[PDB]
Amino acid sequence: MKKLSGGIRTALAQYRELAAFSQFASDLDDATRKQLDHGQKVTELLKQKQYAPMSVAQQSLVLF
Amino acid sequence: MKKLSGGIRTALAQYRELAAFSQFASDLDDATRKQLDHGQKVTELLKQKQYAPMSVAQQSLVLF
Amino acid sequence: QLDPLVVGQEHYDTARGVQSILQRYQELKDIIAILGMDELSEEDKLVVARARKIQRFLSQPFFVAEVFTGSPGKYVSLKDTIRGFKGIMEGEYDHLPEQAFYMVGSIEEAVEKAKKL
Amino acid sequence: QLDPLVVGQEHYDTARGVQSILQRYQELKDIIAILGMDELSEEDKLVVARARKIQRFLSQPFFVAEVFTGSPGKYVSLKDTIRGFKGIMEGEYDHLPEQAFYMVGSIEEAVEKAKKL
Amino acid sequence: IIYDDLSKQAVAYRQISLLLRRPPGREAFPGDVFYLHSRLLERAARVNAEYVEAFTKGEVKGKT
Amino acid sequence: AGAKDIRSKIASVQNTQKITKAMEMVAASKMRKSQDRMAASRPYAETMRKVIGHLAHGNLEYKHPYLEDRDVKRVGYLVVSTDRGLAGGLNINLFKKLLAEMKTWTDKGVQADLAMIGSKGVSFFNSVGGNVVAQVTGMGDNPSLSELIGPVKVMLQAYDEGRLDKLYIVSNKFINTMSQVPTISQLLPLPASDDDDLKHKSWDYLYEPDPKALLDTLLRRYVESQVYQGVVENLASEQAARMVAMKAATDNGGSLIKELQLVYNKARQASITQELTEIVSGAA
Amino acid sequence: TYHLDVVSAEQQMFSGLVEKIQVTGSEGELGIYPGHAPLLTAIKPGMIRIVKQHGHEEFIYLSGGILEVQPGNVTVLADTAIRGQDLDEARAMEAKRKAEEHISSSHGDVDYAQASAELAKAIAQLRVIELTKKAM
Repeated sequence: MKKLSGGIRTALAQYRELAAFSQFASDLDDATRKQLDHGQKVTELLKQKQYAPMSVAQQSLVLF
Repeated sequence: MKKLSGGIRTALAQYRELAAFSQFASDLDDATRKQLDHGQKVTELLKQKQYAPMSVAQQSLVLF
Repeated sequence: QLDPLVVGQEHYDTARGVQSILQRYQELKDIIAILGMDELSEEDKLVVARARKIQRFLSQPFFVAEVFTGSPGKYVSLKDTIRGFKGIMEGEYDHLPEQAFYMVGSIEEAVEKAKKL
Repeated sequence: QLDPLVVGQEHYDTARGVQSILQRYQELKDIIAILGMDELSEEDKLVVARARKIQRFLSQPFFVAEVFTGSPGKYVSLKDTIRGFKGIMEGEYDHLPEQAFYMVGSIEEAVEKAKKL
Repeated sequence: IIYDDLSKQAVAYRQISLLLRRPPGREAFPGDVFYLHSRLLERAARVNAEYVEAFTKGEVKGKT
Repeated sequence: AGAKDIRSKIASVQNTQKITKAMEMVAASKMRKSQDRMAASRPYAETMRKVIGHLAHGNLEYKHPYLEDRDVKRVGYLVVSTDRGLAGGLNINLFKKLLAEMKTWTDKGVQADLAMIGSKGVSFFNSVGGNVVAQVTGMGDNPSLSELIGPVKVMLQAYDEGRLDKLYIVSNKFINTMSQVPTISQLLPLPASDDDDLKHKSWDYLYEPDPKALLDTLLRRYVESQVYQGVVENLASEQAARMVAMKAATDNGGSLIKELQLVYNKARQASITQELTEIVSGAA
Repeated sequence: TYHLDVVSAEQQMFSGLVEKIQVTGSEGELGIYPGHAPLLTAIKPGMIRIVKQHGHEEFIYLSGGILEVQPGNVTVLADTAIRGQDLDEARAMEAKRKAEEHISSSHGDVDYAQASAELAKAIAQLRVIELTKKAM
């Protein structure tokens, strides 16, 4: 988990400030288009149902 | 008065909802510009001098 | 209690759809104010008209308020509520005027009121 | 004592117009502070200019404050001040600079000080 | 261990304190509200193998 | 007052600072796109001006009206303005310069006529009472030559109809990202180019049908091209000015957060003190 | 081969080397081979044929323009819309009507229209300058 996840946290902080910038900006540079469209996938991946915990194998596979 | 005052609440309510734009009023559209300039007139209408009270006929006439 | 496991997916999806349409109309209000309405897409003008209808339809005449306005009250069952909102959000009633939905109680009384307007 | 029935309609009306201008100027200070003075409507810049001129003209040199500033004192009569403020408000001194009004007596001394910058 | 609300323990301590007349402090919480949570959460610790062996009088030796 | 109202106000000023930072970045990208669309305009006007030079001052010359002066009885101005605010002083410097020169000309007793590009100038010169004879508005950041044909057609028609004696374009010049300057420059009658007739003898054209008919359309297309270039430069200048103005506004908001926080801290302390004293001094 | 440009007031449309081109000149069909003597003509709206070197025929649609041929170069100054006293006059009459009856179109910038409104709402009734004792 330390290996597969060291990047996630800063990626999401920066994605969540960028996605704020984007409300006022259409006409986005494609290099930041990539960043928004990736951050959005990963944000969608981390939401989870209430009483369904995951073993570290199932989390590491998904994060991979 | 109950019949006629019912339109003043709405005039001033839409005005309070649009009042934030008064300082950029030049850029506004003519659709909302008319509401913004109607609220100001019905506000200027409610001003009144001291010791000069109005009978209900005069108030109804002006609010009409 | 507003989650699917208790209210069923029908009620839950209707509620979240209504909240989403109203939340979008909040966004579009401030473009309508500046650019005027004709700068909206053909779809966005549709969100606007449906959000305004949905926003009228949430009002209702109470039996105890009759003393204030003389209008008779209406009691609306939950089936009628879900059916009416779910119809409005699907374009079933795109041909009625907005005021047809104001203080109208049940959805079947909106079609009656549209004939008289 | 500030009633039309006590000071007359013209004194009262001048005072109320001065309060109105200075208040409208207070309301603009936050937008002026954030966005700068160039975003103002073309007539709000005029309100700001007349408000600052009125703020200056409210100043006066006292006879007891000679020790502090050297400049000699002035005595201004009421007839002579409502005239000056009515003038500044009606726009008939818009061509003078602000500093022409700071620490003078009646309005004539401002019209003079402008010659000497 | 999960303390469901240490927020509603601070409130209960404030109650049971003011009723003993003890002088309050910032936001009317008692003087030592910091000490209340401090001496609680400082029991959550990892304890090395010699403390375990000494406390348990030698019955457990390898563990932490 | 009271710590809560000030904390709300601080929240709203932080939000304002976010918004103006976003607008700065948006204008900073649109500026590069605008100054690219500006560079794509040069070739057409440059080669058409070389052709006009050949037909005008080469080994032969023609008596076309647009090329030689006459008595100035009235002047036309083509005014370019932004369609959007928050650009700072851009529009007003220009309008003041224009008003000064229009005053000069009206002192000599010659009227002036205005054709407007952009809605800000339209509203301004309506409120000031100038003579606006034609207009186009709402181009935004998609200026197109097909929409400029109207007003320049009006002004050219009125020129060759003898009702104008000189024609100007007033617009900003995107000198550098930190500096733009309003310029009023003449485009009729045609400015004397830095060109020499000596080079012309090398060759001449086979005119089809004949040069007198071609030169007319060349000059009309050239004037249109220059009005278009002025519009695109004014647009790039608008983007740059909005960028720098939003920079200034974001710094002004940041420097105000730090005043509101002093106020907030003072009110926080005052409320703690008052409350704790009202408790301890009520006991016993 | 020779070097051809097709350009407009707004944007370029072609650049590169060519063998021949065929153009429906204003006074008649016309075709340019290398070394063609200097020439200058208007052209009618319609297609023009480029044959790029190696013989790759191409078509471009021009709404009009002017053709200039030189010793080495040739350049086509296209224009972006059909031109003529018939249509330019309608454009001009509309440009007058909109100044006589003060018709202002909205710009298209939805991004600016949103940011401006959020800024107007955030900056409203802020009263900050009464609160911090900033003299002003």
